[PDB]
Amino acid sequence: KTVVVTTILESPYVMMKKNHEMLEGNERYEGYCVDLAAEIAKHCGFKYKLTIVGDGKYGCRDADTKIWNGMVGELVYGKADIAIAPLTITLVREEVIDFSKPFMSLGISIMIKKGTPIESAEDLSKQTEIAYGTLDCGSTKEFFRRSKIAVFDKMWTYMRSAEPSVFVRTTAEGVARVRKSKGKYAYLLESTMNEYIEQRKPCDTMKVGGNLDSKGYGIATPKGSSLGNAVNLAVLKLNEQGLLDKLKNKWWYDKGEC
Amino acid sequence: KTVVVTTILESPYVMMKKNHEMLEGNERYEGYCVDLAAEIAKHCGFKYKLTIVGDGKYGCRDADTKIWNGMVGELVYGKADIAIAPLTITLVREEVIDFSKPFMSLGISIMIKKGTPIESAEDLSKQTEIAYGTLDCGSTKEFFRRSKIAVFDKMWTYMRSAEPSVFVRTTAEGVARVRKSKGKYAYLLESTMNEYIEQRKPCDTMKVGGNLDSKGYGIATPKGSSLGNAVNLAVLKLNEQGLLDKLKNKWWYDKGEC
Ligand SMILES: C=C(C)[C@H]1CN[C@H](C(=O)O)[C@H]1CC(=O)O
Ligand SMILES: C=C(C)[C@H]1CN[C@H](C(=O)O)[C@H]1CC(=O)O
Ligand SMILES: [Zn+2]
Ligand SMILES: [Zn+2]
Ligand SMILES: [Zn+2]
Ligand SMILES: [Zn+2]
Repeated sequence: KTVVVTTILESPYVMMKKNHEMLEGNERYEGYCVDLAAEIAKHCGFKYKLTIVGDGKYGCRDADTKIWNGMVGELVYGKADIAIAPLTITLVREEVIDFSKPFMSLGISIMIKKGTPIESAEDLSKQTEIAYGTLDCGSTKEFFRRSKIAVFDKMWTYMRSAEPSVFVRTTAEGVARVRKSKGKYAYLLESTMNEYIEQRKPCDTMKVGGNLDSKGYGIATPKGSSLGNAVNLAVLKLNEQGLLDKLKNKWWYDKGEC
Repeated sequence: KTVVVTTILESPYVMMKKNHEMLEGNERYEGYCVDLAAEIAKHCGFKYKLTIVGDGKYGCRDADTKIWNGMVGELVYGKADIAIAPLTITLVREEVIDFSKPFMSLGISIMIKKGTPIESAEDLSKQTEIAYGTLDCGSTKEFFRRSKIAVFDKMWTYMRSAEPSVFVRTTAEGVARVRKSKGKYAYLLESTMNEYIEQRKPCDTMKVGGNLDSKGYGIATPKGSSLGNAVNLAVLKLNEQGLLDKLKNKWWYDKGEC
């Protein structure tokens, strides 16, 4: 049985190869998660097909219908066998899908245009001149909506009611708004993407302050799927043999532009 | 049924309170893991007894008999229900017991006596006037034995053969040895422990370099135990509410002596 893998286009995790239109199947793609997928499959002994998630989303649960969208949904509704992506391990997801132990550590972080007078979340919350927001339908937004810590709740209260919207649809959309906003927009996003963008031309953004929380990405499978045990052991083996650090270097730093 | 918890005396995870001899049961102890346990029991709704592991070990498998010792053994052989301790999630353990998602991140790091001329593992591996070692029967020693990375493999050869032994039975033993070696012993240990000790009188040690690897501590239960699911969901909730972060501030930095 060819394992159906859901994933999403997000640099440097999964990206289209330059000559993708001349290539077929799995060969169309490259990146951290493409390399990780090849290694998981070889170590667990399965054949697989990478498929980009149809709605371009990670997965949130619609309040009204309570239907799950994105990669989480593809797993919940039986459309995919496994998701290999920068999918954040969270409580509400773990209630509907299974995760491996994390293959990468991260935290929510602040991205500014260089020179923006902000050094922390506390700084953002006590001022109004510089706008700030997060991605829609992700763990970052849910972290702010749920948090009971004063600084973060105060930030949430601001963001939910800010007009125009401070929320963006895609990482690229948030980074353009930082760049294009002359220092008047700050972007809350995971440290891993922040670090990657900081190493890319035009070299005008930077991560400031410490991370706001601490969590991980995991490989997800449908609840009670039998693939989960093998996949979990593989991730731990690969971490032990240093493959995950090798890959992070390859995709983030070995070719940093800054 | 009262849940039996195996743990181990290791600062600042589990320590006897100054007035323990006046106190009874779970009240004799305090620390990060003591607070963590009360939180897990509360959210999973259970009553528990904290018991210090008889042999004072975390857990490794005897090569001849294949028998597991320490906290891992207590779980495997049916003597405890759960382990709450700085127990490293590793491949070999995950084969015989279950772990929650990590409640704390860490890496292998180098502890030196302030002033020692060492900046990295490379630096250790390329000289021999400074001795260095690790704890017996833990995940750090196994890391160096199993490591196919040139530098880490190189150190392993030196360490296994060295005489006298560069290995230690306890964290305290390693730390003392550093402190009295007048700079000619460096100790390889987990970053969490390193950081804690750095903030304690007589403030003569420091962590140097970045971490050699990235891993996590997890709460362990016997394979296929029912407690596993709730405990896991409980670790994610606590992390999400910032409690794990509050606890680490409480126990590492809030009362630092340096
Ligand atoms: C890039 C997308 C929106 C994903 C990536 N990890 C989080 C997800 O697993 O929800 C999202 C990041 C964001 O929430 O800051
Ligand atoms: C302090 C003890 C021996 C433990 C704690 N974590 C690892 C354990 O879970 O194996 C060990 C540290 C390391 O081996 O340096
Ligand atoms: Zn294209
Ligand atoms: Zn391999
Ligand atoms: Zn006593
Ligand atoms: Zn609580």
